[PDB]
Amino acid sequence: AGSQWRLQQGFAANPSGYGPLTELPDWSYADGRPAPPMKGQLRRKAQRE
Amino acid sequence: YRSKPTHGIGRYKHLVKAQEPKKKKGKVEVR
Amino acid sequence: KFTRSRIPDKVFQPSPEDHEKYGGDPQYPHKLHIVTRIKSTKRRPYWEKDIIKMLGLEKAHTPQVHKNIPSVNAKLKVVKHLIRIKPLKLPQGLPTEEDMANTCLKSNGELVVRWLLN
Amino acid sequence: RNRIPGRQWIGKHRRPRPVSAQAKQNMIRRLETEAENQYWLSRPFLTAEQERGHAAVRRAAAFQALKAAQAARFPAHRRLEEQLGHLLVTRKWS
Amino acid sequence: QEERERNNQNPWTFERIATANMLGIRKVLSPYDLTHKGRYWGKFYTPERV
RNA sequence: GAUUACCCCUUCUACCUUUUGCAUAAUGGUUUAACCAGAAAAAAUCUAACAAAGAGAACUUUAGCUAGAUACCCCGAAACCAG
RNA sequence: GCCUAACGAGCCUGGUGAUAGCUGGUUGUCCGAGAAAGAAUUUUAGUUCAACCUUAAAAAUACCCCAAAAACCCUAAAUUCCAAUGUAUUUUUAAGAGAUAGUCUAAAAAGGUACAGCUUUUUAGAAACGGAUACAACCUUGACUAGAGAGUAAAAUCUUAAUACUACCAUAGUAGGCCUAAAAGCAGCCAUCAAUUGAGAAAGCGUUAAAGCUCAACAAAUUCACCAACAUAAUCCCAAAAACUAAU
RNA sequence: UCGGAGUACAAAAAACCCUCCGAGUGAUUUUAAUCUAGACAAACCAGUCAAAAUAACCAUAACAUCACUUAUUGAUCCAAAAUUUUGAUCAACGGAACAAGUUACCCUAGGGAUAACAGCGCAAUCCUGUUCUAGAGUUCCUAUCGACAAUAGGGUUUACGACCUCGAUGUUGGAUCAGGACACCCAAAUGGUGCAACCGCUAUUAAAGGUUCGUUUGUUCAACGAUUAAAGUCCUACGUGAUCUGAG
Ligand SMILES: [K+]
Ligand SMILES: [K+]
Ligand SMILES: [K+]
Ligand SMILES: [K+]
Ligand SMILES: [K+]
Ligand SMILES: [K+]
Ligand SMILES: [K+]
Ligand SMILES: [K+]
Ligand SMILES: [K+]
Ligand SMILES: [K+]
Ligand SMILES: [Mg+2]
Ligand SMILES: [Mg+2]
Ligand SMILES: [Mg+2]
Ligand SMILES: [Mg+2]
Ligand SMILES: [Mg+2]
Ligand SMILES: [Mg+2]
Ligand SMILES: [Mg+2]
Ligand SMILES: [Mg+2]
Ligand SMILES: [Mg+2]
Ligand SMILES: [Mg+2]
Ligand SMILES: [Mg+2]
Ligand SMILES: [Mg+2]
Ligand SMILES: [Mg+2]
Ligand SMILES: [Mg+2]
Ligand SMILES: [Mg+2]
Ligand SMILES: [Mg+2]
Ligand SMILES: [Mg+2]
Ligand SMILES: [Mg+2]
Ligand SMILES: [Mg+2]
Ligand SMILES: [Mg+2]
Ligand SMILES: [Mg+2]
Ligand SMILES: [Mg+2]
Ligand SMILES: [Mg+2]
Ligand SMILES: [Mg+2]
Ligand SMILES: [Mg+2]
Ligand SMILES: [Mg+2]
Ligand SMILES: [Mg+2]
Ligand SMILES: [Mg+2]
Ligand SMILES: [Mg+2]
Ligand SMILES: [Mg+2]
Ligand SMILES: [Mg+2]
Ligand SMILES: [Mg+2]
Ligand SMILES: [Mg+2]
Ligand SMILES: [Mg+2]
Ligand SMILES: [Mg+2]
Ligand SMILES: [Mg+2]
Ligand SMILES: [Mg+2]
Ligand SMILES: [Mg+2]
Ligand SMILES: [Mg+2]
Ligand SMILES: [Mg+2]
Ligand SMILES: [Mg+2]
Ligand SMILES: [Mg+2]
Ligand SMILES: [Mg+2]
Ligand SMILES: [Mg+2]
Ligand SMILES: [Mg+2]
Ligand SMILES: [Mg+2]
Ligand SMILES: [Mg+2]
Ligand SMILES: [Mg+2]
Ligand SMILES: [Mg+2]
Ligand SMILES: [Mg+2]
Ligand SMILES: [Mg+2]
Ligand SMILES: [Mg+2]
Ligand SMILES: [Mg+2]
Repeated sequence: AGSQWRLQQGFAANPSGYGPLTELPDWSYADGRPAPPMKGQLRRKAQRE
Repeated sequence: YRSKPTHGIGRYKHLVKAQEPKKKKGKVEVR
Repeated sequence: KFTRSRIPDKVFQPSPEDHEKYGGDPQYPHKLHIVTRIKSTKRRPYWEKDIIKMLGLEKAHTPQVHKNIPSVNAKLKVVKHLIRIKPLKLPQGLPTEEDMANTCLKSNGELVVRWLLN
Repeated sequence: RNRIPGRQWIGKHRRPRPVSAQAKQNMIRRLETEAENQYWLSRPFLTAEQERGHAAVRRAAAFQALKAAQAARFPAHRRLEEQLGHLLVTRKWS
Repeated sequence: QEERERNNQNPWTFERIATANMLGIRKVLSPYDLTHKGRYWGKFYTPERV
């Protein structure tokens, strides 16, 4: 848990909130070309805008 | 109205006396 | 009979120590609110339900930005026990039309214009 | 051996359930949050006179958009392809 | 009863919570509890409550 | 729910009817097969024909008339009358 | 009473699919919205209207709502009305059925025993698959499907169970006056002076009345000392247990 | 049925076999017309106000008044009168044109929506202990008692409520068998006394065992005879009728 510590440090209370663990793409092709964007990430960037 | 600052502007019964009416049964010169 | 509660104006007079405790600005009030609902509209009167509905606070734990005008503050005072209110801070200022899609709102109450550059 | 008369949470005689130390802290945590709530509402940015009709064109436009969308309610168009597309039921391989 | 009320080291008191309607407590309290300040409950008067 | 493993473990107060509220110690059912209970088009809405007129007579008409489609249960008394 | 195993009036057939505001029953899947009672009634076991609600349609304003404003003897919580603002709701027209047998909690009252899980009204809330061990009504909760991910909300053992007060020491006027059968500090009345460095015409007990004991004042001497005690039920008590390894 | 005041404290509305007043018409003359904007009220039926305009009369005249003035009243149909108009304690007062008793000889459809028996809620009534001393006790408050009052608990009595059962929870007393509580009748230990002993009164502790046989009454209860260490109080669906009895 420890959500109070995370809020003190500036991070989100939930580790799934706008952290580097969520925004970054989880998979990519071996050759190196980027993978198609996630459905969740695109939706999350529409409510922020 | 109660909450308005102009409450009680029409008060008059405290200006004149009560003037007890001369009742038919209570008519007596109570001095 | 249970009726609405009238909040006396003496409650909303801040002490000189309040500004230092909560990090407020003694001279210039902040410009925008960030309102997050905490508790439930259930087991509460109907007039509190409508005020929550008309402020865009239907879903809990979702920040919503409102002005600091007295008209909005009049409604917030009714449901001030169901919401969490924090000021909106702008370290980089207002976003422009170029950086609309890169905005992110941190938990501490500041809006970062450029988020995860490159 | 010792019973609570009637239902144990309603009536003249109830259960003696006391308040716990955890419950006291929950009340205080909510009180501290609400103490901060009534400070940020204390000092508005604009006064009552300066907000007189500051945003009314947007409010008027929002209502006009509502009227326009609600007034467009009408049955949709009917085309020949929908009626003639039913004959494709018995399409065969000759 | 005034010195014990002036030097109270507890930030929250019945007078502050009830009048300001904190936590929506007015749904539980009686309209007379605004004046009684929590020192009176029915016909019972507890003098130790501040 | 599971589990290498049927139990052992953990989590769950039968089902309808009737009620403010039924695991209730309120009602009904041993179980199986067969049989057993929503029906009407005056005004209306939807679709179409023709339109100041419509209908294959008889009528309705200040956008109306003609046609179609959309509708309203089963079991049970003590009794009453005549032969 | 008896008249073919039921006679407050036989049996059979027909009228007969008698009629029941009363009881029971009402058969595939999935999806959308969704109501607790104001008024009349041989009426309160039911119906017909109003409100609310459903389906379709038209239109513009609906909620929140500041100042001003609403009674005369005293009078609380607060309502009505209304611009801004926040927000999308509301009205009208055309079709409609259900419901009209209510339970508790908080608040203002009434009847009662300032009794009821009691009863009659008004305002508000609820009817979790979580929490209060069990739990319709209390608290946390915007009820979708799949995952062997994560953060949080209400919330789990409640306080005190309290009171020792122990040295030393007593002699004058004087049975003060009055009172009474007798009233010697000590039924009552009245006064309350006075010897001795020290001791009240008496604080308590006692005597028929006296006598006598004790307490105030001598000296001696110096921990602290207001107050806080309250019986029992019937099948068998009822998680087990624990005063400190770091808790917003 | 209709009106006024409180319950209903400040716009409206708002109940009880709730607390208090009334109305079912009189007196008088100013004998109070016709026609129409707009509204209050309201389910409906009903009820209320009302400018302008016209006529009446000071020749550019409409509120009948007084009695808390608010209530002083009745729908259709139908009947009678000239056609104008009138007609009900239809008071069960939104009114069936005209109709009572009894059923333990009873029948049917239902209700635990609604009573009697039982449980449960509550403690007025009932029971048990303590706090407070005026007094009774020759003197002496508390050996034994204790008025006016305070406080806590038990759930045995009669009530109160109508919450589970009326497609059934069988109802007094005995017979048999007893389970349990302690607020103990006896048996054991002990404090106090207005306890010399004997016989007593009172309080604390203890529930393993025990608590009789007969006359009258259906009786539980009560009276009486004889006796016993004593012939306890109460709960258990006032235990126990798929074990019996049926006197009531
Ligand atoms: K109870
Ligand atoms: K039954
Ligand atoms: K039934
Ligand atoms: K059934
Ligand atoms: K009926
Ligand atoms: K004397
Ligand atoms: K009637
Ligand atoms: K009672
Ligand atoms: K029964
Ligand atoms: K015994
Ligand atoms: Mg219970
Ligand atoms: Mg409680
Ligand atoms: Mg249940
Ligand atoms: Mg019932
Ligand atoms: Mg129902
Ligand atoms: Mg059953
Ligand atoms: Mg039944
Ligand atoms: Mg059966
Ligand atoms: Mg038709
Ligand atoms: Mg007949
Ligand atoms: Mg015949
Ligand atoms: Mg026969
Ligand atoms: Mg039938
Ligand atoms: Mg009703
Ligand atoms: Mg209706
Ligand atoms: Mg205002
Ligand atoms: Mg408005
Ligand atoms: Mg009904
Ligand atoms: Mg009720
Ligand atoms: Mg009730
Ligand atoms: Mg309600
Ligand atoms: Mg639970
Ligand atoms: Mg959700
Ligand atoms: Mg001395
Ligand atoms: Mg005792
Ligand atoms: Mg145990
Ligand atoms: Mg109106
Ligand atoms: Mg005129
Ligand atoms: Mg008729
Ligand atoms: Mg009537
Ligand atoms: Mg009426
Ligand atoms: Mg008739
Ligand atoms: Mg007889
Ligand atoms: Mg019968
Ligand atoms: Mg009922
Ligand atoms: Mg019985
Ligand atoms: Mg009974
Ligand atoms: Mg029972
Ligand atoms: Mg009691
Ligand atoms: Mg005496
Ligand atoms: Mg008592
Ligand atoms: Mg009942
Ligand atoms: Mg009732
Ligand atoms: Mg049965
Ligand atoms: Mg017996
Ligand atoms: Mg026994
Ligand atoms: Mg004892
Ligand atoms: Mg003995
Ligand atoms: Mg019995
Ligand atoms: Mg018997
Ligand atoms: Mg038998
Ligand atoms: Mg039996
Ligand atoms: Mg007999």
